[PDB]
Amino acid sequence: TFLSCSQYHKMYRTVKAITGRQIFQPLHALRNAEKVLLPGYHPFEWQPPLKNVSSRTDVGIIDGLSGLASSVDEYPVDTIAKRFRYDSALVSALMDMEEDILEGMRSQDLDDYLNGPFTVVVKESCDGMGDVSEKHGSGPAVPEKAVRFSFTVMRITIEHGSQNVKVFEEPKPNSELCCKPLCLMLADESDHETLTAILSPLIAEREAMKSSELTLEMGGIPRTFKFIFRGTGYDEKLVREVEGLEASGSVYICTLCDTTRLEASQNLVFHSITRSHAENLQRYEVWRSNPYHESVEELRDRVKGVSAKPFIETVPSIDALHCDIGNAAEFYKIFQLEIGEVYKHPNASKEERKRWQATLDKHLRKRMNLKPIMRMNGNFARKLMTQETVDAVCELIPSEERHEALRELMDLYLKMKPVWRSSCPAKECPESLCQYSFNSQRFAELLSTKFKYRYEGKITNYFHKTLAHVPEIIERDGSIGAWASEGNQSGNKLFRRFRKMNARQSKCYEMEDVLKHHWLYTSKYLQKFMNAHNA
Amino acid sequence: TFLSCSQYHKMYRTVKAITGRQIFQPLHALRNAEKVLLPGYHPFEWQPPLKNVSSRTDVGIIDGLSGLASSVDEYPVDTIAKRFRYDSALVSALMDMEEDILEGMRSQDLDDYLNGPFTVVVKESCDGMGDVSEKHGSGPAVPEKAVRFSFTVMRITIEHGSQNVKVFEEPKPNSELCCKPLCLMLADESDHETLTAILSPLIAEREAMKSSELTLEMGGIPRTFKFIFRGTGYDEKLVREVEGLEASGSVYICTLCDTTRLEASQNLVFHSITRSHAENLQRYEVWRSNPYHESVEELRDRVKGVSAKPFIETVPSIDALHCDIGNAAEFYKIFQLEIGEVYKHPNASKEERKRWQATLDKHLRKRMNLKPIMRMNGNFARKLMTQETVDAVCELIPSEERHEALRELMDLYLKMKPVWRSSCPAKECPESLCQYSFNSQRFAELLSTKFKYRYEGKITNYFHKTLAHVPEIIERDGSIGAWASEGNQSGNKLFRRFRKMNARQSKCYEMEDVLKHHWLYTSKYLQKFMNAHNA
DNA sequence: CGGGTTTTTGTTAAGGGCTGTATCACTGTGTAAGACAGGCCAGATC
DNA sequence: GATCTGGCCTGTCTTACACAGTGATACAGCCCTTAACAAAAACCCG
DNA sequence: CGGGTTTTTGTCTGGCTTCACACTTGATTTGCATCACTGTGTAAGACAGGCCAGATC
DNA sequence: GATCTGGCCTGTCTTACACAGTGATGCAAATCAAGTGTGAAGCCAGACAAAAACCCG
Ligand SMILES: [Ca+2]
Ligand SMILES: [Ca+2]
Ligand SMILES: [Ca+2]
Ligand SMILES: [Ca+2]
Ligand SMILES: [Zn+2]
Ligand SMILES: [Zn+2]
Repeated sequence: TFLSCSQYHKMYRTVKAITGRQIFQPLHALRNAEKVLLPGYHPFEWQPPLKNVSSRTDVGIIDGLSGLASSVDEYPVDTIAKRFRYDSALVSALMDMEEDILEGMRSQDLDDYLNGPFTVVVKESCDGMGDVSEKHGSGPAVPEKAVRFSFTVMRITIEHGSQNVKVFEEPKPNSELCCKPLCLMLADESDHETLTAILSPLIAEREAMKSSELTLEMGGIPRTFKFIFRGTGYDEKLVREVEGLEASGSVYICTLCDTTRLEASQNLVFHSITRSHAENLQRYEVWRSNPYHESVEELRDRVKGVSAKPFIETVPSIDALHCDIGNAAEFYKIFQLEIGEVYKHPNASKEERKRWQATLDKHLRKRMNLKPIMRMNGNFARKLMTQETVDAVCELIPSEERHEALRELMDLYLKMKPVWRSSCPAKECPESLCQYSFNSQRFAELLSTKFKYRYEGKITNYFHKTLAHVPEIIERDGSIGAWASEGNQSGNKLFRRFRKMNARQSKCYEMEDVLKHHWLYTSKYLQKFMNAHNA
Repeated sequence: TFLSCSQYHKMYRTVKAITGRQIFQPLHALRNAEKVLLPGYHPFEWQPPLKNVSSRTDVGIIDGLSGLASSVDEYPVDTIAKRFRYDSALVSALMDMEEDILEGMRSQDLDDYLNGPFTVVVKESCDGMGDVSEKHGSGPAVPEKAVRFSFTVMRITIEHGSQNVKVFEEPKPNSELCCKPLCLMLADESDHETLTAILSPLIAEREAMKSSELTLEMGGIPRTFKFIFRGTGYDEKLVREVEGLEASGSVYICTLCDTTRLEASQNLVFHSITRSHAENLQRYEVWRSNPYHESVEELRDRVKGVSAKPFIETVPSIDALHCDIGNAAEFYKIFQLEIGEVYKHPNASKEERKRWQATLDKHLRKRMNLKPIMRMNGNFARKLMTQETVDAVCELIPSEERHEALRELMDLYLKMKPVWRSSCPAKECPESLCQYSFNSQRFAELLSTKFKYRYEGKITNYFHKTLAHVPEIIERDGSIGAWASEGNQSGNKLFRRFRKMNARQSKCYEMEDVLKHHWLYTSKYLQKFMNAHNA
């Protein structure tokens, strides 16, 4: 309930004074009871020991700069960052769901006196949250950004007998309160130097603890764990910045295959995900050495766009949220243009377009109760992509050809959305799952012909993604929308709320408190209570 | 505790689910007990019936605009305003403190079943609190102001037998929890037209209920109330504007007497109070009519600087908060002046001055660690009026005579301050009061002799108020601290809080809700619970 | 009113774990009108 | 054209406009053992 | 391993309490669901035409 | 002088960067208002007699 400290004291003391009894507990008896949910309280043993990692088990908050020498003689740094160690945070994530994993193995008809080598499957995400300042006193504010690195326990399993049996899955994967924060900093997502400085220790630990066994007593017997990390919450901009690729508006578009933007337009859907991470490392090495002595052009053509040392590891996937939003904006543009009726007469001035936009806005508002926006909301997208909107727009297009065109377009888009939309299309919507190939293919066919006036050259990349990489990702990784960033993006409001109402205003502790509160919020043994009214 | 209407529901359902038996009441049963405290719930009748005031007893939150016709053909008015009536607010303010007045009646050895002609003393106040907006869209350069008109009950007195008795007195008058709001609006405090248009009905009701009696049952049997209204919580700018004088830069300074600065600076302290409200009004009349057929330059002098129609009967008296802050900044500037020792070499330019300021601020931050601030706050003002800091600056400054000429002046100021800083100095410091004559005339003589290089012409206003009036205003009214605006001012913060934790986002309920919550907060039948742990 | 019951009352003392307020370090900014006073001056008038 | 101004331009000086709220830390009471000596309003038959 | 020796059991009839279980039909609290409303144009970066200033022939 | 070209300059298009939370109204479903006559249950009153952890063998 985002209460402060003094407020809680007021409520407690007055309840006690009135009703005689003592329902709520005092403060010190609350600190001494939260010290059991932050990291670095439990005992744990790595084996074999972790290279380059300390062995102590008393590591709570630690400084994000990781001991970066900051004097007037070196590269100036002026950021703030706080973080948990990876291993301690991970063991706390485990000891905050001991009860759930026990209930799981019980329901699955197993023995609780079992300490088989469970395998965890984690999801990692990192999205900037710029413009989180506010005016202090009475005046303006300064545009300072921020970045938060966080993960999510997603699927715990165990190989009993001969096959693996699933013991725990997340109910709502990309929810607002099951992405647990791990590090946060007041930096920018493009200040590559500072970003790498802060995220180098975390990636070092994440690589180190990938060939070991963690041991800790899990309610009685001691139990062992392996790990499998799958970084997916990265949006297109990040995944295109860190992993090594060039900027966003390149000629090489898809971060999974390697085809020129033009070449995507000729052949739409027959490609194959062909971009690992070690491949990016060796390609950057080729770019650096240049063993064949080619000019910059032929070189960049050979290495397929990569021109920087891949700094992090990231699996190739589709950020469902931004993908849907981009498709929606794409359809908005095609509606504007179709009001333009430019397929007959092209290349108008940059006033007819403004007129088309304004009349489209007024019309759709007065017919569907939709106020005009530019920064498109996901809600705005869901409200726009409705067959009713197509029917309301079709009056402003003269001919039946455009009628049937827009009709078929929206119909196929809504027959393809559920596949990459649901959280497990393997069972929840298998019909579109088995139709998706033919569906997307005919969609592409009528997109090339009926609209060649627009998609004859440049085709925006998200279309290529939605068209030629969704079936393979499905077959590879089960769900799609499960591994999305929306599980994190919603945390921005929590960040701002905490920073406003729970902090100490020192720019140094001022992140310890925010991170601690976020961790506490996102626990599970602490929500099993707030969900009590479900008897 | 500034909870919401849904967070409270969270707390309620979780407590009820955990401990079985409910400990917090539901929401509907909270609102049904909310109604019994908002104004407009009880019967009450006037004797004689108030002319121009309705007779109903079920008026809640009335639109402040007072049915102001706002059609494009008329004056464009766009502010928002909400209010109570005045009687329906006084009634509730009395009937919540029913128990606290009956207890006083008991303690003062009086037959409980008494229904004498009670008399209430009500202090009225008003002060603009601009810069309330927020750049929710992250776009700066958009200000907005607000105004709150509020009152306070301060003494309830009955005339038993031969004399009167203090059935009730206020513990801490100028605090933020015993000043009740009455109306509020979104308009610049100097937008004279809108201000009058909104505040006229209140003065109508106030002048109506000044020659009547309110009959109302008070704990069983009925009792009769009559009122007295003293308007005192007005800063300098308001009392200068609404009472109809020339602005603060005038040659005429004192809102209580009629003397020009170039005359009070010579006749130091022998004045009185001779500027009432009816005198002010008839003087505006003789201005407007101009019966003597005399030019403007001497007419202005004849009417002692009145040039507008005053529309609020307000009693004149020195404020406390702003007076102390003014004196503080005043002798801070005299410190900065004494750095340059300009008495020896005069007429320096405006760069030596900035250097003097920088030196003073740095020396003070090194010695007494007084932070640097542009807009002085009462905390700073108290921090700077110390013998320690004047001794530090005295050790910075070169010469010696300045040591006497500043330290003795400062200790005179400190010997003077409490008789007005206090809250009931009629008996708390009944010695400094009787010495105030000497204690102030010595200040006067020394400012006239060892500092006449500044105070030969222009003397600031507050240094005239403190000098000439307070030893008479004490005998006139009583306290000088209790009749101050510290209370309402402190309330300002609360506004913003409620505004973005309790509001329905309609710009027409965003003031209903704020007013209602502020009312509930500032009750007394509620704080009687939050003070349980004490008793 | 009172000596001795009638059921109690400090109290005051030797040290120790639990509670409940009082601090502690630490941050938010240079304005916006209005009145009066000289100084400069650029056309007014003899 | 000299000598005047009132018109304008600066050019200061006055009053307003935020420091109170956050988590952590630090002390002061405040119950807990016996224990005896004194102390104590309340009241009966004296 | 065992018999006999403890902390603690099955039931003996019976007399004095609380508690519920019915079925009675409306007068109420309590729990969710829903309602109207209220935030602004990018900001870096890749690529392509087209002038045109200035090199060449 | 004629002609190609590299550099500058716009101009276009790609990914990005904020809307859930506020009080209130309104149905809809459990809950109680006093009703009464019966279980029915329990409290065990020491006593008499057997069930499972422990000294003497
Ligand atoms: Ca992003
Ligand atoms: Ca984002
Ligand atoms: Ca003011
Ligand atoms: Ca104020
Ligand atoms: Zn691709
Ligand atoms: Zn005066």
